[PDB]
Amino acid sequence: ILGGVNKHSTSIGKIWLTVLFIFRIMILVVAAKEVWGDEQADFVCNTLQPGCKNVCYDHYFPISHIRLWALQLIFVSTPALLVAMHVAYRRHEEGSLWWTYTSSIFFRVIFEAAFMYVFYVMYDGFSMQRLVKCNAWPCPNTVDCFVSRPTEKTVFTVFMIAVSGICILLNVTELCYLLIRY
Amino acid sequence: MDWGTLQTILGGVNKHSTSIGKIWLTVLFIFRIMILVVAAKEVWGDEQADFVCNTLQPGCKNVCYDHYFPISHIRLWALQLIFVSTPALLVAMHVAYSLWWTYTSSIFFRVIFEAAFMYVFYVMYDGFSMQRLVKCNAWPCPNTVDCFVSRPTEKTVFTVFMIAVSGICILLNVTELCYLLIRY
Repeated sequence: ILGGVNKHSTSIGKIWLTVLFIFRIMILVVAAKEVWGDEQADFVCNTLQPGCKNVCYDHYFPISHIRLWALQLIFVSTPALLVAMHVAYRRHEEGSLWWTYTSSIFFRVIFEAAFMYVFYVMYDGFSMQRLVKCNAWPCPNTVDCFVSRPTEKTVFTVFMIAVSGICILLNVTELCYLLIRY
Repeated sequence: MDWGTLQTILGGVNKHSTSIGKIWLTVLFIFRIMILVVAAKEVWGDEQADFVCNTLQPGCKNVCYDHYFPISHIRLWALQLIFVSTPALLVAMHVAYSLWWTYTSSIFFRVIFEAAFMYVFYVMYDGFSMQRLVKCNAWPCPNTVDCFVSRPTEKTVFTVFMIAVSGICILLNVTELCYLLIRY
């Protein structure tokens, strides 16, 4: 599958963009996915009120980090895989394939940028906190809850953000490398 | 979870397809499978393990969970994917065994199954949003008991994501039915 999608790309596009992509999948799969294994099993709150743990966890983690990265990988992997099927049919029966290529890299720079924005606005930066204060119903006045493995989750969050930020620059520079060609 | 030769099956069905059916229907179908497999199937991992009810009555948790979740979301989507994938696979084997009627009827079922399953989601779960609190009063529970769902917000995100994709697959199938209809 990788060999099929590796073709039809420029020097940076054929090599650097596709090694960074497979780089993120390995980090997500073999290492990170079991850091978040017990995100709720080890959430601890200092209270006796039933149901306070369920609402406090759900209020502070509306969607887990590893499932934002899983969604992001799918969205940026689809425009490239869709090009391979689309052009083959059009050839099975310059400007034509030029449009279907400059547009594909235009979607990837959007999906990467959009997902990075969601991380910042939803989680208030890129560092996770040891202690969260929660006051949603049915919890009494204010409750202290403690996160599981805050330090190890920061390391992978920073690592994933930096790699995605590089992929934006690689996509941008290939556009300019192609734009000045006219 | 793992594929042995699953690329070959989708590769074989990739050929022998029309303009829209070859790409967009096949892309959106492999889209839903990935969401169901790699991401969603562990949001629902502890649906009953983290159900919490505010009572001391033995058995109240079992009957209150079963009353509000007669069938889980991830197993409604699993059944839906099987039903809409069978007319396509059946045609491939039946042809490899008048092709107009086999193809046209195949997509007509696909519309019916997707519309039917979306209807079940709405009526049985009362919209596409999941609540933090459920009030239950079935026997043996006393007068009325508060119970709390696990991860209501994340289950709402994937519900909206799956419904939206299914709605697009309906429009793609409908417009294909028009092109074949015009061809007469």
